Order: sequence, then structure tokens, then C-alpha cells
Amino acid sequence: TKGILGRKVGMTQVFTENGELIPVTVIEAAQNVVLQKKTVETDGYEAVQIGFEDKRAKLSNKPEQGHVAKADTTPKRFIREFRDVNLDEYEIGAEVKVDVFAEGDIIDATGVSKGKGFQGVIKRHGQSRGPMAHGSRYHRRPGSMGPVAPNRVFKNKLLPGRMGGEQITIQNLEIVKVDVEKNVLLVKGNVPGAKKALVQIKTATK
Amino acid sequence: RTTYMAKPGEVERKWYVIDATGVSLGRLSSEVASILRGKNKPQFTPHIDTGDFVIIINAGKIGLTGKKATDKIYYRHSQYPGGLKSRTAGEMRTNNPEKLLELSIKGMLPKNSLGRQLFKKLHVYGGSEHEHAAQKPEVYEL
Amino acid sequence: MKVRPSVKPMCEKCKVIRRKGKVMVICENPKHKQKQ
Amino acid sequence: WIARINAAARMQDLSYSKLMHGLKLAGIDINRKMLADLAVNDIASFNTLADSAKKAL
Amino acid sequence: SRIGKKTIVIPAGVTVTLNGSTATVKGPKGELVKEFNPEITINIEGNEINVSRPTDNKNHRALHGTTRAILNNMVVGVSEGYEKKLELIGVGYRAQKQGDKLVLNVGYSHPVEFVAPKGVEIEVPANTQVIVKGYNKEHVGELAANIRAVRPPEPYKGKGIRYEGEHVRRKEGKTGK
RNA sequence: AUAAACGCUGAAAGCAUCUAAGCGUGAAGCCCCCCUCAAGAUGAGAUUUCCCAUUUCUUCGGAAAGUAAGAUCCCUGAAAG
RNA sequence: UGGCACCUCGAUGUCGGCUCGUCGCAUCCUGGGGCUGUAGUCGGUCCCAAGGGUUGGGCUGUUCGCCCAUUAAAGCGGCACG
Ligand SMILES: [Mg+2]
Ligand SMILES: [Mg+2]
Ligand SMILES: [Mg+2]
Ligand SMILES: [Mg+2]
Ligand SMILES: [Mg+2]
Ligand SMILES: [Mg+2]
Ligand SMILES: [Mg+2]
Ligand SMILES: [Mg+2]
Ligand SMILES: [Zn+2]
Repeated sequence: TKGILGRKVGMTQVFTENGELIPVTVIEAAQNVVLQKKTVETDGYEAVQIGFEDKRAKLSNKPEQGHVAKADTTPKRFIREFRDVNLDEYEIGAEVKVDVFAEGDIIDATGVSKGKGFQGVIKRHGQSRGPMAHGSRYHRRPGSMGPVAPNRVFKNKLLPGRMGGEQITIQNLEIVKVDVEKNVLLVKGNVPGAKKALVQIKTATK
Repeated sequence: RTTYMAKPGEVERKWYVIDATGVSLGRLSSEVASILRGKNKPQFTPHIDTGDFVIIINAGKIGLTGKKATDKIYYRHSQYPGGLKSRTAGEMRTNNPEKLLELSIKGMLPKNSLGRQLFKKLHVYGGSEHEHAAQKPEVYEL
Repeated sequence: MKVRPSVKPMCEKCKVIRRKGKVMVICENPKHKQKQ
Repeated sequence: WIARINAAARMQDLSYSKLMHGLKLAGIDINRKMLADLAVNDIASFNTLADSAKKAL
Repeated sequence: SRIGKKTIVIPAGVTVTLNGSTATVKGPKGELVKEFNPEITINIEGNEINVSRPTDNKNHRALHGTTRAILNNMVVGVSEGYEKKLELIGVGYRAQKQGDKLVLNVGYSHPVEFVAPKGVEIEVPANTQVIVKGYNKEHVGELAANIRAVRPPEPYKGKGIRYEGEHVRRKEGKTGK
């Protein structure tokens, strides 16, 4: 079980050996470093903590410098934890490269989806809209709120509100190409988020 | 006219350890609730907390008579449509003895602010060791 | 199996027993199996 | 008053009901108010009266 | 309990000991340990075992009888042992074994595999004959039942796996004309 | 781990019996496994790192007034709204 | 389908459809099983089971129904006939 952090660069296509054409997402994964190991006797659970992207000294503070000074590295923009890993690997202060994955691996991609603002029921929840003619005055409205007897409306009555910006996991994605010199990973399909978004790449759990 | 009323913090409160091995759930619960309320002292005042603190050990060995291990049920509702969950007494005794004792004790305490205050003086452990040796608790026999 | 409120023997080899608190009939003929 | 007297009498190996019956049998006519006051404040006299009731039984 | 009052004669080479309610039996073929309820009691001497009954009420009588029966079976199984036998009927029905693994071809698209647990062994005298052996009544019976449940006998031709001491109820496929 | 069901061992009731003590198989169902929220879980949890023990008054309680680490007011904005 | 006349006449909007559902189980499909007038194929009946699923049109204001063509299946009821 391997893990890495990256930024979503874009979206393109490649031609396989057979001459097929498949869409890919480009993940750039430079500057990953092991920062901390959490063990059962100290934390209650086992995990490895990874920092991803270098940031200027002006943009950090004393607690961050203290935390990263134990791993002999500069302050990091993103930090995440990976569970279900083997802690006998992962020396403190070590580098993590896209070499941990090989072409043909199956992965899990975790991200935060693109933000939509305040949205109505038929876009947010895929509701059905009313008639547009024949005298109707009911087009993009939520529906009946419920029956009369409870004197109230139940929970999970779906209504308008803020739509996007949620954590999403997509499972069973294939790795198409690994480019170590450019620190680039090519994944078949698409991942959640906008461009320049943080993506977690992990080995598939099933 | 002239009758005694206790003041907060006036009556000295003690710490007790009770072993729960082989005792029926309700019998032990009744006694422990009576101790927590403070009804064994002549300084009992209905609007003041005058009771004691109770530690219960070996809660995994509480007794159930009849077919209560498989036939007695505890229910929860999440307030969502159709969100009722069910759980038998025996497998709580196996998995969460502390929850079982806490539910049984809580059911027979007064339902107000003072009752919620008294609930906080009870500590339940499923094994035979507790974490409150600094409070120097004393053995109490039912 | 026959599930009825009126379990009783149907031939001379049927036998009435109790299992798990239920009255039932067992026999060599499988058509005579009854549970209450 | 009755609850306080009950708590005081249980420490002397009695119940409220037994103690009251015994105090009746002994001709003692102290009411609940005085008995509870005596229990909280002057427990020695309470124990004296409990012994008297116990002998009456 | 007539059963509960009977005496247990210990054979040579097997030893029985009591640790509270727990009983342990050893001998040439293996070791058994089992727990009984404390309300019954057992005496021990050189070559007799007697289980006694404090009370005459219902459950106590039943427990007396079953305790004696369990002790008898335990001692006998340690001393002489226990076995069950199985037959296969049908065309192409085959029993084989590869090491410690019984392989059955009983008319499915795949063979059925069995592995015996500790204390129990499987023997195959012929391609259509199986024998389960062990020093424990319950385990031998359970494994033989599990093997037989793969393809129980059927009433129209008798095909399947059956005990020798089974009488299969037989039916006719076509009747009326 | 179970339902209906099928069995093993087994007495009460020298036999027999799936049951009474004791075991085993056994469902799209139950509890998990999978995805998301979640310590206001007032029972407010855990780990790593940073700053430190200042000055005035008070009759103790305590009050206020400059700060440290750190944040904001204000301003340029979008991947957010 | 009825009986009664207990709340409401200083007002408790009344059929069908649309939107949105949620619950019961006396289960329409799918899962497990016993009996069969269970050879096989295809079925019948009963027991367990409410997790999910359970179609588009012609005629009629219609609910219902008949018909056309599908489907694993085209369940029955409660919620002021929601
Ligand atoms: Mg946006
Ligand atoms: Mg917006
Ligand atoms: Mg319009
Ligand atoms: Mg209850
Ligand atoms: Mg009016
Ligand atoms: Mg039409
Ligand atoms: Mg079809
Ligand atoms: Mg209705
Ligand atoms: Zn018969």
C-alpha cells in the first residue's frame, strides 16, 4: 500500500500500444517528504505523515518551522496522513517519489470537488421540473413538503443550498504512465477538483 | 420555622467501590441510585446534592435472569424517517457493559438538572481495575 | 410441512413430540409432517 | 422528616416502620419534626430513643 | 437415572483426573477435557467412577444421566476409538484422496474437497467407500454428517452418499398408467 | 452472529429422540467490510511544534496595562462566493 | 356498503392529475427452505424474509377498466381517499 500527494495539472489523451485512444489526467507530485510516524504506543493508531509542497519562509510561522525541523526540511504547504501502510519503510526525512507506482497499478483518488454556489433542487438534487405550459405556474420548485398528520416536515426533505466543495473519492483508476524525471503521473479518467487542486493518490482498498 | 437544610459543599462526600459479579442488573441499579441521590444520610435535602461517588467494577459479569440475554431489547431513534435501531441486552453485556449499566442506572434517577448532575458521579468499568486510586475509594457491600 | 393450529396424527405411525416449545408430528410418510 | 428519620434509623439496624411501631408501644409521643431535628443535630439522643423502641418490641 | 447409577470400569492404560468440575482423560489414542456443572459430583478410585445425584427432581435427573453417558463415551473413545462408514451409489460417483484431502466427484461441475480437523482421520478403502475415524464421538459424527450432506440419497434411484445403516425410502418415477 | 430449515452428541424415559445440558451447517435480511459528516461527544478526547513567567495597584480574593507566540482592521484578488 | 350525530356552519376547499415522498406486510420480482399427483424441463402450495426494485402508449375529466407493445416483475394498503 503506497500513497503520494500531488497537484492536478490538466487533462489530455494518449495513444496506447494497440493504437487505442484513452483520456488521462496529469498529476504533478514533486517534493514529498516523510514528516512523522504515528505508532500505537504513542497515538493509538499507526500512520505516516507526508508533506507535499515547499513554501516561502514569509508564509510560515514558528510552530511550522519547529515541526518540520525534526525532519530536516523546509515548511510545506500541504500535510496529510496515510493509514494502512507499512511503517518499517518510511524513514523520517526521506523523499517520496512517483516510483512507488508502476504502470498498470490500480488506485484511489481523493479530492475536493469544484464549487457551485447556492443552487436549486433540480440541479442540486436532480429533481423533475413541472409543466412549462398548459396554464401551469410551477416550474423549478421543490415539491410537496410532506403529509398533514405530523404537523411538521421530516428530515431529508431536499431543498436548495450550497452545492459543491465536498470531499470525493474515485476508486479503481489505472495508472497509465510514470515519468520520474518530470515527477509526473498519468491516470486514466478524471479526478475531483479544479486545476491546481490537491489530490491524494493511494493504492486501491479493494 | 426551624428545620435543617444543607448547603452546597457542606456534607462530606465519599468514594465507594462496588463489585457487580452475579448481581441482577435492577437490584444493583436500585441500590446505587439510592446511594447517588443521598438518601442514606439524615442530612438529605431534596434541592441539594448530598450523595456520594460510586465506582462499579466487573460490569461484564452482571446477571440477567430468564431469557433476558436474548429477549430484552434496547432501542434508539435518530429522528430520521425510519431510523430506529435495536440491540439486545446480552451482546451489550459482551461488548459495552458500561453502556448497559449507565442506561439502567439513569432510568431510575430524577429527570431534571440535579439528576443530570448526579449521573456524572458514577464510573463503570467492565474489568476489575479502575483509574481512581488517588481518590482512595472504599469497599461497600450491598 | 403443514403449519396448522390443529396438529394431530393422520395414521397409526405418526408420533407427537415437542421441540423448542412447539407441538409437532413426525412420521415415515413425509406428507404427515405437521407443526403447530 | 420521615425520610430523614428513616435514614437515621437504618444505621441502628431498624426501619422507619419498626421504629415508629416500637415508639408507639413504649408510650413515647415525640412527633416527626422533633425526631428529625434530633437525628440531624443530637444523634446520641436519637440512639437513646432507638434503644428504648428496640426494647419495647 | 438407571444410566446415572451405572459404574464406569476404567480400562488399563487410560487415566482420569478431576480439576474441580473439569475432567481430563488420557490414553493410547488421545486426550480429552470437558466441563460439567458443579451440582453433580464424581468419585475417584483405582478403577471405578461413580457420578451421584443429590436431588430427585427433573433437570437434575437428566443431567445425572447425560453426565454418566458423556464420561462413558469419553473413556471408551480414548481407549478403543470410534469410526463411521460411508457408501457412494451412482454412475461416475468417485471418492479419492491426495495426501490429507478427500476429493469427491459426485456429479457436479467441480470436485468437492474435505480436510479433517485435529484428532480425526479419513480413510478410503475403495473408490466408493469412505471411513471416518477418531477418538471423539461428536467430531466423527459431525464430519461424517458434513460429508454425507454434500449429496444425500434421493428416492428415485438411490443415488448419493449414505451410511450402510440407512434404509432409503424409495419412490417410483412414473405411476398411474 | 442468526431466521425458517437440516443435522451431531444426549439423557429425563437401560430403548428412541435435532433439546433438556452441549455442539455444527444455514438468507438479497442483522452487525461489519465500502463512501461521507462528525468532540457544543458541556462525557468538550489525542499527537507534534511555538511563547513564556513582565509592570502597577489591591486588604487575600483579585483588578488593569504594556507585550510574546499568533491573529485581525485596511488594501490587490479567485480556484471561492 | 352502512348505522350513530360526538368536534368544526363569527368557513376544517371538495374528484382526477402533476411535484415530492414516507410507512405497514396479508410479498409482485429477486434470496433461503419443507411437501408434492417432485423422473428431467416447466410448475403448484406453504414457511422465513420489507435490502433494493417494481414500463411506455390508444380510448375516456375520469379512479377503475379494456386494448397495443414490453419487463426479472408490472404488489396491495395507511398518511384530512398524504
Ligand atoms: Mg464557483
Ligand atoms: Mg456563487
Ligand atoms: Mg411561466
Ligand atoms: Mg428498557
Ligand atoms: Mg363560529
Ligand atoms: Mg391515451
Ligand atoms: Mg420478460
Ligand atoms: Mg390512503
Ligand atoms: Zn403418519
